[PDB]
Order: sequence, then C-alpha cells, then structure tokens
Amino acid sequence: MKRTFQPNNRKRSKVHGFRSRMSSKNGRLVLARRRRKGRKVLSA
Amino acid sequence: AVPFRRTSKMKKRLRRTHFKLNVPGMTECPSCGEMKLSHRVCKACGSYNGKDIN
Amino acid sequence: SYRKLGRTSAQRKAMLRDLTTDLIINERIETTETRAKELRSVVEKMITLGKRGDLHARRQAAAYIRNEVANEENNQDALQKLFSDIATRYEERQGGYTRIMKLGPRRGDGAPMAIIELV
Amino acid sequence: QAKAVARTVRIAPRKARLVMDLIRGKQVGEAVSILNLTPRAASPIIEKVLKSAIANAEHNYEMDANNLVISQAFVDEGPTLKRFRPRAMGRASQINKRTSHITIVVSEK
RNA sequence: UUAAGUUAGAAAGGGCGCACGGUGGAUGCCUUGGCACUAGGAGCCGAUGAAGGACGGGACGAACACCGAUAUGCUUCGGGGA
RNA sequence: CCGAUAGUGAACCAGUACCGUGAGGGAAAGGUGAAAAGCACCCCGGAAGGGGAGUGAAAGAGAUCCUGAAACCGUGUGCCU
RNA sequence: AACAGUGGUAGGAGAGCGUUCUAAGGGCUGUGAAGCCAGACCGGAAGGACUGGUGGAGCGCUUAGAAGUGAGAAUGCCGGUAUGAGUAGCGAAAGAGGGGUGAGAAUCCCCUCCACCGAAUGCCUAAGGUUUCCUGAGGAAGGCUCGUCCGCUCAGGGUUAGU
RNA sequence: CGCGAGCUGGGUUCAGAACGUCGUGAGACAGUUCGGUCCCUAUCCGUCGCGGGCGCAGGAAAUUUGAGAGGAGCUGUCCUU
RNA sequence: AAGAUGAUCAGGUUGAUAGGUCUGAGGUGGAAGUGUGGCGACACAUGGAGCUGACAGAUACUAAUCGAUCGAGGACUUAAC
Repeated sequence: MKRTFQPNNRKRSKVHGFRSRMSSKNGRLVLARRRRKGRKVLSA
Repeated sequence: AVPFRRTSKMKKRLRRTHFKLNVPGMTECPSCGEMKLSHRVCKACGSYNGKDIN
Repeated sequence: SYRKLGRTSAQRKAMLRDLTTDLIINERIETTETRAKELRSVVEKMITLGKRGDLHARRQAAAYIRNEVANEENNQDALQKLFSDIATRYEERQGGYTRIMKLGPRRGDGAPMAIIELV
Repeated sequence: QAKAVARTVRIAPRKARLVMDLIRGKQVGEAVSILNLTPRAASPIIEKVLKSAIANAEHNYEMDANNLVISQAFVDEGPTLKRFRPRAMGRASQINKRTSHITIVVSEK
C-alpha cells in the first residue's frame, strides 16, 4: 500500500531545505556538522 | 525440510552417473551427409528418400 | 486419443481452425511435431468434405475454415480453394492426404519442428 | 599437437561438461557432426572452438587435419560474475552468472 | 563329454597417490599515502561582503585541478634559461 | 610507527557511491614492463576469445597486468573397489 | 656414577621454541634473495636444514634488547568458494501462419487471420521522474530465457506562447 | 496419555473485552464468557513403486522350481433334522 | 491393453502399428436445401433423415525410410568317461 516518501518538491524543500536551516540557531548547527564533515550535498 | 548435513564430494558425483546425456542416432544422407540424424530431414541438403525438399 | 496441446478446449478449436486454413493457402506448414501429427487427423476429414461439394457439405466445412482470401487477383477464399482445386486432384486417392516429414529440433526451445505437406 | 582456448564466454560449466562428454575421444569426422545435433544449446560455443582448433592445426602446423584424435577436453569455471537478484519479504538472494574456459586439445592419431 | 569344485577379471561410476591446469587474491617485497612527534614561524578571515558552495570557462561535449563574462587567465616586479 | 583486512573512514576523483523523508550511517577499490616497446601481419571466429608471427629478460607478463597458496572446480591417471 | 621417581583438570614453579623490529661485525644474493609449491632428512617438542621447480629483489646467523610476539572453536569480522542442485522459482492474462532482416529467430520487423479491456488495459494532464522522446549504429553488461530487439549502450537530434 | 516438517484449534494459557469475587489501586483467579496470522521447495535413514549397471565361468530366447516374503483368516439369520 | 520418464506390449513395407477412407456399431435424435399448408410465429414431406472423440472390420492411401551401435570363442584341480 501507501509508503512514506510520497514525493514533494515543495514540502521537501520547505521542511528540510536551505533557508529553513539557516533559520534557527539549532538549525544552523545542522549546517555546521554538514560543513566540518565536508559533505557535498548540504541539506536536502 | 532443510538438508541436515552437506553432501560430500563423493555423493555429489554419484548422482552425476545417470545425469550424462546421450548420443543422437545418426547416419549419413545417401545424398550428401555428413551426417544426418535418424528418420528426420537433414539441414545439409534437405533430401529425405530422396526428394529435395528444402 | 486426442491431444491436449496445452490449450483450453476452446483454445484448441481456434488453434486447429487456423492451421487447417493455412494448409490451404501455403500447401505446407512447419509447426511443432505434435502440432503436425494432430493436424493430419482433421485435414483428412476436411478434404473429405471437399470431394462431396454439396451445398450441405460446404456448410459443414465453413466451421473449420475461416474467411481468408487465398489467392490474390482471383479473390478466392480458402473455402473456394478446396472445392475448386483440391477436390479436382484427389479423386484418385482414398485417405492419406497429407504426409508428415519430421525436421530437426528448434533452437530457442528444443521443440521438434515438423513439416506437413499435402499429397 | 594443437590447442584452442575459449577464455570467458558466459555459460555455466555444468551446462558444458555435458556437451563435452560426447567429444573426449571422438574424431573430427565424429564430433563436428555430433555437436551440431545434440541440441543442448551450449553446443555451438564449443563447436566454434573445436572447429577453430582444427583450423589452428590447419594453418599453424599442417597436421593432416581430417585425421585428428581429440585428446584433452577439460572445462574450468572462469571469472564468475555475481549479481544480486531481489526477492520477496526483503530477502534479496543471489544469482551466480558463471563463466567457463573451454580447452579442446586436438592431436594426431 | 559330464559331474563335483577353487579363484582371477570386469568399472556405469567412485576411493586414495601423483602429474598438469582453472577461479580465488595471500604470504612476499614495494609505496602514491597515512599515524605519532620535535625545533621554529603562524595563530584569524568578514559590509572594500567572508568560510563554504551553484552556474560557468579549454580548439575537445564528462570529470579532476586552476580560474571568473578580462573566466585553462591579465598586468607589473624579481628568479629562471629551451 | 604502519606497509593496503595495517595505518585517518579515504595511498585509489571519499565523506564519493550507495542506505535514510531527515539529523545521520557510510564502504570497497594499491603494483604490466626498465620504457608501451601495449602484440604490425597471417589463420579460425559475426564479434569478443584464441593459434602462429614479432616486442622485450620474461607474453606462463598481454589488461585484476609481479608473487600466486587453500577451500573449490577440473582432466588424465598407478593401485583398490 | 649409584639409588629412587616420571597419569593428571583448576592452579604454582622451571626450561625452551617461534615471529617482527632495533643495536656489534660477519655473512649470502643476478653464478638468483624473500615467499610459494614438492620430497622418503635431523632434534624432546615448539620446530629447523638440504635438493628440485616457480619466483625476480632482497635476506638470514650469533649475541643481547624492545614487542600490535603464536588461531580451531567469540550464533566473532571481511572476502572467496561449496552444499541443497541443475533443484524450487522463471512474477496472473492466446496466439498462429507466411515473408523479410541477420552468421544465428518462436521471442526482432512487416502483413494477414484470431483473441482480451472497452466507467478500463482508451485520451489529457496533475503529484513525481529528469531524458526514459526521435533517428542512426551496436549488443558484452540490466532484461528472471534467447535475442538482429528495448525504457540497455553509444553518436547526433529533440520542448518556440502578450491570450 | 501413537500420529501438527500428515490436518483441524473447539478449551486451556498472548494482547481486546466483559461478570462474580478479592484488593485502597494497578490488576488478580485451575471461577465463568465472545473474539483471537498453526511457517518449511525432503539432505540422509526409512517406507512404496519404477528404472540403469554388474554378477550368475561363453553369449542368447522361453518356461520354471521354491528356500523365503506377504494377503486372506469375521460371522448372523432361516428351514429341516 | 501399458505409462511420470525410463520400462512393458502391439509393430516396423512377405506391413494392419497408428491416422485417414470406406462398411458398421452405439450416441443425437428429423440436417441443410427444396416444395407444400399457414398473413404470420410454425408444422408437414423428401427421410430413423442429417451429424458423429478415442468403439469395431476391411483398405498401403499416408507416416513406421535409410542405416548405425552392442554382443560370444567358453580358466583350471580332481572323479567317471
């Protein structure tokens, strides 16, 4: 039956996207550990 | 049913005895050969007692 | 006995009604082996109706021959080809209308192909 | 004496030991006719190796090619491909695409 | 010739020994890299828009590395000499 | 101190691939030769794949490309069934 | 030299063999080192040596010292290969015949008969997908089988808005 | 208390749900009641049928003998005497 | 007639083994077509008609062609011949 990635361009990009994680100070620590590790795909 | 203990390298080969395939019954065409099989029309010339049925 | 041929009892009728028509057009077919041996039992009944030529005899034969134009430029149906061509040739012969000649097996499935020719 | 080697044509070995065991000991006039009619569709892999082994003995040594006795015919499992094939309930079993090495050593009577 | 008898061999296939092979990468050596430290220098970049990245640039379309619509580069001052 | 199942996770286009909606988890993968001299030409083959020919010390060195073990898979077998 | 002893778990003591590296010199290597495979050789064992073959550049001995110092068992870890086994499975659901392509055809193309959905298996266009679209070649790999074929591989081409 | 890799779960003894009783309460009860995923492609030995070798002092075709192995092994009426 | 495949059994052109074709048996039960009665739906005649899967008996008309493979030379001690 129904599975959990019912794909959205909008809702993916608003919950998990960039400015949502430049928003809060706890959200920018997500953009610190995504930088000190040095990933390529910063927050999806 | 799950196989209780692995088959050794003897018993594995002992079921390969009758597993061998066999020869086809083969003769030659009296037109060309070589060779035909038994009672069925050859691919060689296609004659079969002896009409040249391609 | 008869042969089941892996087909339903209606699938066999659509099976055999095609192949008996294709002997009329082609004069020879390369079926599989037990599609050959099981076809001779029907055509030698179907050519037997050809020798009669009644208005009743043709209307038995239309249930095993379809509606397919056989010769171009004369517009003959395969029904017409029996009573015009085939029956004019077999007034000498009493049975054994289609001899079967076995060919070798087929590549992709190992199936024994077989050649049917009328005679 | 001559030698032809196949080297990594995709077939299983056990599906080619069976084609092979109507060859080891036979003759050139007794194997090319037999391999064409087994039918056992790993045959023309081998029949393009035996006939290539004879036309090695044709060109390279001229060993009177119609008078040859086939001496060695061993086949070894070559470099195995391995693929994962999915399965229900999250099993995801394996499919081992085997490969074999056909060697038909053809020699004089 | 018959009787009464004793033992060989046969191998569809297999067991062990040996010879020649094939998948397999492991012991060898060998590092391109890493790990600990020492002696010293450096210990900060950012609204004259940073660290970090997207789009891109080559006669060659991908990518790496360099670079920014002056884009596989531009001056100038030195080193360098085919 | 390590010598590629070690040493950083990364000697290799590694935080890559993949796995997760997402925070995150997170690999494997070294070596032709002294240099490409990387096999012109002939034969088989549709073509890979071989056999001769040359190349080099080696070609069994020819693309997982130095060494190549064992499990395994073979083929011949001397003796036993 | 005489006399006596000499099974053994948990455990205590003693003596040794191994491997890697460093330190003294001394000593083998292209006239072939290490490692590999063989073999009927020697000591109480752990273990050593020798000849052959492969291997193509490093290596042992003694004497001490340091230790990532020894493998059969962790439902250990990783990789490889078996067994089952040519076995279960090959993912609902009709094709058949002629021709063509090609080396090869049931599975590719064309034609002709037949058959199925037809308030869906039709079209149009969202959510998504990001070239899967078209042509021209291939065909190893993915296609649960072939395969000249493909939503596979390549090489080009491909989306036009004041409504 | 034969027999679930031969079957059925009707009860006991999974969670749900009630009733009496007990406990202050969570809940409890061999006190009762309605509902409640029974998985396995047979390796070996067995069992029951079918075959291929080989042997039976030369190869062959028929019919056999029987050491041995099983199967069958139950009885009620009625009438006469 | 046997049967999962092997096997068994009927047979391989001095042949009936199978299919067809005839003549039947059983089965269905009044074909089409034609004419007639009926405005018609239908009935009636030709006519136990027509149609028939393995069921029987004939018929070489078809397929069982060609051909190949396997298979003995009989150990020796003694007793009587």
